[PDB]
Amino acid sequence: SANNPWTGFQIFLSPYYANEVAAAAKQITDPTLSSKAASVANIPTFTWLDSVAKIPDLGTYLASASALGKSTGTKQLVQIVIYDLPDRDCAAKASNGEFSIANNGQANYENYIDQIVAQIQQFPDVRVVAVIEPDSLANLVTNLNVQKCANAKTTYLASVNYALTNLAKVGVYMYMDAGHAGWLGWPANLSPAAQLFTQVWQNAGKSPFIKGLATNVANYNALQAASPDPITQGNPNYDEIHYINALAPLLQQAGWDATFIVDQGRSGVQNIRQQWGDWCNIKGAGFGTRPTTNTGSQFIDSIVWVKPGGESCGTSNSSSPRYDSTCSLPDAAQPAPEAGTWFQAYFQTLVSAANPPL
Ligand SMILES: *[C@@H]1O[C@H](CO)[C@@H](O[C@@H]2O[C@H](CO)[C@@H](O[C@H]3O[C@H](CO)[C@@H](O)[C@H](O)[C@@H]3O)[C@H](O)[C@H]2NC(C)=O)[C@H](O)[C@H]1NC(C)=O
Ligand SMILES: OC[C@H]1O[C@@H](O[C@H]2[C@H](O)[C@@H](O)[C@H](O)O[C@@H]2CO)[C@H](O)[C@@H](O)[C@@H]1O
Ligand SMILES: OC[C@H]1O[C@@H](O)[C@H](O)[C@@H](O)[C@@H]1O
Repeated sequence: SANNPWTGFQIFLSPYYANEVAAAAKQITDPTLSSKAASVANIPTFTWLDSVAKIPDLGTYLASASALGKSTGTKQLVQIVIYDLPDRDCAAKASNGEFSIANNGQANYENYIDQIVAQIQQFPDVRVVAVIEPDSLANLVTNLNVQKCANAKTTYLASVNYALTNLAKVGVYMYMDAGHAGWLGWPANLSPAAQLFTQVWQNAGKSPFIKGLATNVANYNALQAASPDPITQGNPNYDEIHYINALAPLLQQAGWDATFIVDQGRSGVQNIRQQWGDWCNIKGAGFGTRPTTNTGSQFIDSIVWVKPGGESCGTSNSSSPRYDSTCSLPDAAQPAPEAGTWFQAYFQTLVSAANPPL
């Protein structure tokens, strides 16, 4: 649309991902590969506010971005993920979320939002783009027969509404997570998804700051594939562009001129999954298309790197309390460390298999 959040702004690079990458690159032995790995710290990515413990980090990024903009004559933009719902990841075998519905989880989540808003409010010369709650609303389209999801539904909707309503008050541009082509892009899922997202947008007052939806977050789908990945058989929407081209008109019909962002951070290598639903640490993944507003789609504001490649999606250790068995499938790189922690061998392959090359 007319207002693409990224136009006219310089993205603030994550110093934390930058710190992870710098430490990772010096351990890569081939000198040509190590220098390519180091350059990954210059590629814009999203900061995951996966716990209240991450909020102080957010505050430093806003203030730093503000100072960098003044030092360079630029307007700065900070990219974040809101990812702390109570009973988070309701359909997963295991979740790392710190809040539970049964222990005032919604109230604790709303205080988490309040703390984030209180940071953002202090730095009005820094633009913020937020992805809202990966692995939440999508579960409420297709996974209502999972008891935890049925039991989480009202809390997910209330908590996401609180996030949208209150982040809008400080001018945050927001994209609700909307799964990916293999999740909500099945033709039969497009209408229930649109109905849910539209109800969410309406409950939050149709704020213009609610730009639309984020897709492929932490996944591996192509934006545009010349040949469908065999995992996609039965779904004519075999890539993200097909999914977005199908869903967007349903949102527009409701009066929401929605736009989209698409994660491509681990999409450089296609045809690496046995089944489409295999999501954990998929072996052989490569860094994908670099972030850009040159998307070639009327509906897509930016290609982005939301999931930071190299941070594990979960342990393959079946004895860990956080073990998700998806992370031990044959197509999951193993052994793998606990979710969020650095997975050095995975990062090195992401670098080696990057497409376009680094
Ligand atoms: C795979 O899963 C296990 C994690 O649940 C882990 O085994 C456990 O590792 C911890 C850390 O060594 C041990 O807990 C220790 O905690 C205190 C430290 O303050 C020590 O004083 C205790 O002696 C205790 O050892 C657990 O005992 C241990 N549990 C078992 C059954 O072995 C494995 O290490 C994990 N393996 C990998 C590769 O990740
Ligand atoms: O896309 C990353 C995201 O996947 C989640 O699992 C989805 C999966 O993407 C989808 O293909 C399948 O159809 O449904 C599952 C949920 O049942 C996963 O739970 C997340 O941890 C992950 O971030
Ligand atoms: O989105 C960020 C923008 O929000 C506006 O309210 C501020 O006045 C601008 O300085 C800032 O660049």
